[PDB]
Amino acid sequence: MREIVHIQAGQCGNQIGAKFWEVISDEHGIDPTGSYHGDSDLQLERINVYYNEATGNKYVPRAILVDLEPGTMDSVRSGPFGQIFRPDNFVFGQSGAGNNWAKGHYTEGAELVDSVLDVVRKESESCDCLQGFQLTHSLGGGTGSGMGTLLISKIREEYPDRIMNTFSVMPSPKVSDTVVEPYNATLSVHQLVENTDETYCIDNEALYDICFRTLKLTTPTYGDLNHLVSATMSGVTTCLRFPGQLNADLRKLAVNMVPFPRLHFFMPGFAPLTSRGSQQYRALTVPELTQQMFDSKNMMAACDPRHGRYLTVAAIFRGRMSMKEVDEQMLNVQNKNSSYFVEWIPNNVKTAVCDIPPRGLKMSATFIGNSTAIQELFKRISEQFTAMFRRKAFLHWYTGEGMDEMEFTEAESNMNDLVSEYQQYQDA
Amino acid sequence: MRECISIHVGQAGVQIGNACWELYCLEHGIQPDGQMPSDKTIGGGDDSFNTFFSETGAGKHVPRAVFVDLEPTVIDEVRTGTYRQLFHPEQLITGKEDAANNYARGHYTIGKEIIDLVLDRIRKLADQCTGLQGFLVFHSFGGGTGSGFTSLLMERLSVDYGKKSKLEFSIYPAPQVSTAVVEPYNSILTTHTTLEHSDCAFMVDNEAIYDICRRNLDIERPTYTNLNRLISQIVSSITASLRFDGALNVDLTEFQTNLVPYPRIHFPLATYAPVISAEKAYHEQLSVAEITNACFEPANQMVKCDPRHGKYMACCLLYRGDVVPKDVNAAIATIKTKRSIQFVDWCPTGFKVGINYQPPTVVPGGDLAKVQRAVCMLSNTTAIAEAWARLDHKFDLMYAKRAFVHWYVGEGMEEGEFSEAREDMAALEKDYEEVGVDSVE
Amino acid sequence: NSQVTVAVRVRPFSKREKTEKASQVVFTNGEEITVEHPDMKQVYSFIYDVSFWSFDECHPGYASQTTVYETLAAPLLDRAFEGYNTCLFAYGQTGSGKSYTMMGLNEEPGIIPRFCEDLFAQIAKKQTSEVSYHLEMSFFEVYNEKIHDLLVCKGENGQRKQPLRAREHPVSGPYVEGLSMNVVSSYSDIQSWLELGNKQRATAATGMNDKSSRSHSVFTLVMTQTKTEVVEGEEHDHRITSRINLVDLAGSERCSTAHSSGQRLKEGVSINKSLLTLGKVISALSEQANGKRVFIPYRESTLTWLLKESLGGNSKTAMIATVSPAASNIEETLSTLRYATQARLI
Ligand SMILES: CC(=O)O[C@H]1C(=O)[C@@]2(C)[C@H]([C@H](OC(=O)c3ccccc3)[C@]3(O)C[C@H](OC(=O)[C@H](O)[C@@H](NC(=O)c4ccccc4)c4ccccc4)C(C)=C1C3(C)C)[C@]1(OC(C)=O)CO[C@@H]1C[C@@H]2O
Ligand SMILES: Nc1nc2c(ncn2[C@@H]2O[C@H](COP(=O)(O)OP(=O)(O)OP(=O)(O)O)[C@@H](O)[C@H]2O)c(=O)[nH]1
Ligand SMILES: Nc1nc2c(ncn2[C@@H]2O[C@H](COP(=O)(O)OP(=O)(O)O)[C@@H](O)[C@H]2O)c(=O)[nH]1
Ligand SMILES: Nc1ncnc2c1ncn2[C@@H]1O[C@H](COP(=O)(O)OP(=O)(O)O)[C@@H](O)[C@H]1O
Ligand SMILES: [Mg+2]
Repeated sequence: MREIVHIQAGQCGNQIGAKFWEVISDEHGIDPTGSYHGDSDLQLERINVYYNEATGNKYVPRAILVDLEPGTMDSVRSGPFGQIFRPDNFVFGQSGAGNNWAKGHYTEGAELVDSVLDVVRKESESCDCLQGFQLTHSLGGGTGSGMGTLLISKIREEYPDRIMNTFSVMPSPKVSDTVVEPYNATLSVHQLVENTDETYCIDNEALYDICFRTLKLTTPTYGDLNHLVSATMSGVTTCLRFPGQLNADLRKLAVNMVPFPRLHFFMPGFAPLTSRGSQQYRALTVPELTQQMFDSKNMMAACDPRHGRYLTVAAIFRGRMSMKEVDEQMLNVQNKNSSYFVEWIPNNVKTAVCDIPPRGLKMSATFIGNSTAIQELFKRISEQFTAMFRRKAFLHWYTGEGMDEMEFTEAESNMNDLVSEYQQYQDA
Repeated sequence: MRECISIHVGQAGVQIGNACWELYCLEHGIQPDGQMPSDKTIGGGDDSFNTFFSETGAGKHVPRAVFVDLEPTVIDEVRTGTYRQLFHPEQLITGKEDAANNYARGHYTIGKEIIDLVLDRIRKLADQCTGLQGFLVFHSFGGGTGSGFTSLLMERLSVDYGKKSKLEFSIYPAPQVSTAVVEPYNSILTTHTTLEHSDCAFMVDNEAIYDICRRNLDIERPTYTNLNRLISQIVSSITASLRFDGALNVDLTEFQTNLVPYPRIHFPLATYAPVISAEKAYHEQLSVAEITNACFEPANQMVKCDPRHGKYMACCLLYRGDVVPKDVNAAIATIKTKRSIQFVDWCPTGFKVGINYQPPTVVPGGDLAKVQRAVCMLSNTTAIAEAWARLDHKFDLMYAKRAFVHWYVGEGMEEGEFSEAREDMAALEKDYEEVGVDSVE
Repeated sequence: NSQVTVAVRVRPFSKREKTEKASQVVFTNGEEITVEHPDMKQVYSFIYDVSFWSFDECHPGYASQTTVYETLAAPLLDRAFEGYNTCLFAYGQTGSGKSYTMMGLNEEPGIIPRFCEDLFAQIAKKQTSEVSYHLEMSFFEVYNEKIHDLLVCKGENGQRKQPLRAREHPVSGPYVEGLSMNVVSSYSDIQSWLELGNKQRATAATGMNDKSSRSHSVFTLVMTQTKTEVVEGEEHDHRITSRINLVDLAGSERCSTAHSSGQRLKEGVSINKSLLTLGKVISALSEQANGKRVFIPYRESTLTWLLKESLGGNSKTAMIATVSPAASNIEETLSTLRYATQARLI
């Protein structure tokens, strides 16, 4: 059976994981003791996609914390779901990075990545058949950008034929939570585009817009933002866990959604997001969900596809629904909005339908999209990058710990060449 | 006596095999536990007929079918479902991984290490036979296993078995609708390798059945169950002459002689004209004169291909029920009188006919109705050139930029194979043009 | 304004293939080449820019070795002296005429000696006291998208095949970090360096024949001429660098027919990926000359990446394709032709 390893790097990754497991358990019935108290049998059948089996019908997941500041460890341990994790997988270091990428790739990461891969291999060889990996990490920081990219570069060198996703929480346009985001992000994309197979750009301003406008939450915290990211993470691994009339997996989505090896950056989305009162004034059907999954305000990418052209789009439904509606509505989108699609791929839409829906819904959905528009994310970074590298603002914190300007110009030119690759398939 | 093996390959294959055996078990009387309450009360006869099923000493009847998906998700529904105690475990879950919508994994990488068991079980099921005639392969262009595994399996069977009717019941890509961006790349490469080894490849399309089920059965929100429960009836109409008695029993070696003039045009179609429900089961006589026209009437075909844009190289009409032959002759004459239904100069006869006395059954929990007479029309046209032309156009639009090719070369493939599979479809699009030009006296 | 100028060369029957009375599938007329099967049902045509009909030594337009040199490489020389850069590609399945076409035999050589000797003669003619000439060579390979150097005498260990890396200097472009650069002014040095190199190349035995190349191999030359003499004194401000890059590439290795798993398939996959990226580069760069806005994917492969400054802008690329006319090599042959065809295309 197919199996996944979930590596978690940085505060964002380790705080998303505590929510992702909190949900996958709920979908599989596991309690915070590791024990099963579900009702159905579908929960335990393909449970090895994420979990492993312990002594007394307990279940222990394949999670690997890789942080370098223990401030985030005890938050996960002393939580509602921390007493199931394997303590040998709680890797931590001391003398943290400092929102530096060189202190996560070269100095402190080179001391700990051996200890981390010694656990990754253990949790791999216990798999009868490994499909791939998962890395939750936030560009803009030190350990999620540096140590995560290092682990990608080494896991792929060790396990190249498999899959290596990454649910990168990319920066935001307006208000960033770090001054040297652009450096840490460009030097991460320089090593992600060459060592990834499908990457999922997530942006927090878009999740704020979703939490405010669609869900009508006046007090949205990060637990609510991670509650959406978890949902998306679940959607891709649904037809791998639960059955369906037309199944899917990581690799089918990779073949369909990655025309070329570099353009694998995706704008995700999940439907039906609605307010807690407006659920009386709706109808959970396929067309309403397709309206949401294609609307600009639901995508977690902080970038409007109305500015660009969908090169390739996917959809992973869940629930007892029709395939005819699934085909017709997506074709209606291909036709009605044909300007926002490519002509040298006539069918720009993939489909995938499970039959076992989430804990309390009669039907759900999921959305992945590869659009030219995401060039705006990177071009912007470049326009930040050379604003600072041209004057060498925060460079001496990167060189002193081991780096050169060459490693910066390499990443700048690669990012800009990728901005140009998405640009030719936008106008003509 | 006269056996036929069924090789379901892929998700579509199993989702159709379940619908087919749900019908073949209800017709003959077999239960999901392989038992028979009715005929044993009498103590004689062969109702659970030995064409598709086997037999044992304790009454258990076992189908002659092999299942394979390279993915557990489908076959485990059989193992955990209602028909778990029927099949021998020859259902091949080798699905440590799937073919990822690429023809390269099903053909070379993930195909090897799995095919030998399929051949071995086919051999074990053939030794039980006493004059088998057939290999009905269910598969799906556009996927990986159905595209690749079918090709490899047929390539091995045509060597190891040889002069046996290796038939195919395939799903053709809808021209607008689809569920894969790299479906044409798989379809073309499937055809290029199967165009030699196969003998007759029937073809359906899920868009046409949708249009039908909303026009005739009046289903606005269908599933794949309602499509496979209609495909099972086509296959039963094909296989009825072996399982049951009948005036003009028509076997499987007779299709490939009547419908396949040349070995490269073995791509016929199918249609089931009485697709009416109980609301409309009344108010209609459902005689042969209506059905034989319905089978030729567009908006009732099962591949969206207008034969008015083409011609007819052959046609086979397999009736079943209270059908008198004279009505069939009158119907065929009426069809020959019409000007829209065009026929080639090199086939004035055109038709083959088959009649059986067993009507179609009614799978309960279904959408069809109980009719006293049903028909299946197989047909070979010059119209299907339009569809291969469309798929080649898509292939060209995508392969001019070499899109999605890295996934294929990553699993043992070469661009030469793409161009080679292209040109051998241009040759076929030229053959369809050559034969459809009337003979120069 | 770049030009590409791909070509073909059909070998004659070897004596072994003669005594079998093997058949002839490749034919010509004017310039166009065609492949007529033994079935004589499907007929093809592959018109080219240049065609070297070496099927006999009797036919008109017999493209001998001197002809192949003087028609392709000599323009590259005349451009390398003009201050431009040049690349040559040598594609061909095993048994097609490749090494004979690049290197040759002692009695009728190939392209490489006729390149280096024309170079040295024009140099020692132009070698005045005012302007000088400095040739610096290198010889490296590629293997599973890893870089390796073929100018070191490995002490016998498991390996000292240093998996070198590619970097991007902004002005001077891509380069290999840690590359030996030997100096040469007499041709007999290059032969010794190549004979120490190609022994260290990568290859293994398989079905069709044993000595089959399984790694691309680049042979690079750098001509720097110190002409600049400033008026006020002995100053040399500007100095012209000319890069020549002759690469012997491998075959495609259709692996559906040849059973191969483990390392051999890992090599074939990478060769096919590199060949596809190279075809994409050339099909975009031929359209570059026609003012159509197109982006060239140099980065998807090390081979096309390290030569971004030798296959773009101001340069003259070239591709020569050696194919057999035998009938047991029709599947292979056609592939090569189609490859070259997608490079020329107009
Ligand atoms: C009957 C009813 O109206 O309750 C719904 C509900 O109100 C809505 C609004 C739920 C609710 O979700 C939210 O309000 C929300 C707020 C911020 C961020 C994310 C969600 C709900 O909490 C969420 C919850 O969704 C689930 O049941 C899934 O299990 C969800 N995860 C969890 O519930 C969960 C359980 C334990 C611990 C942590 C999370 C899920 C989603 C995708 C994949 C797997 C699981 C459900 C039905 C509801 C409530 C409970 C109100 C919605 O949630 C989702 C993900 O579909 C929000 O809009 C949808 C539609 C639902 O109608
Ligand atoms: N009629 C019918 N067609 C189906 C069904 N399920 C899938 N299909 C067809 O199958 C195609 C999708 O690819 P599949 O045939 O499922 O490929 P596969 O057999 O699952 O093998 P993989 O590619 O490895 O997943 C779609 O174009 C559908 O038309 C079904 O239940 N009924
Ligand atoms: N969604 C979400 N984002 C977070 C969370 N914590 C941090 N971030 C984002 O991550 C960035 C900081 O990265 P950080 O986790 O500090 O990286 P690190 O210091 O190297 O571990 C900021 O831009 C935040 O927006 C979280 O819990 N949820
Ligand atoms: N133009 C030519 N004229 C005569 N013989 C040739 C010609 N080209 C190739 N050959 C013969 O073909 C053989 C090629 O061998 P080899 O150098 O291994 O070619 P490749 O490297 O392409 O396989 C040589 O033995 C040579 O005699
Ligand atoms: Mg499948």
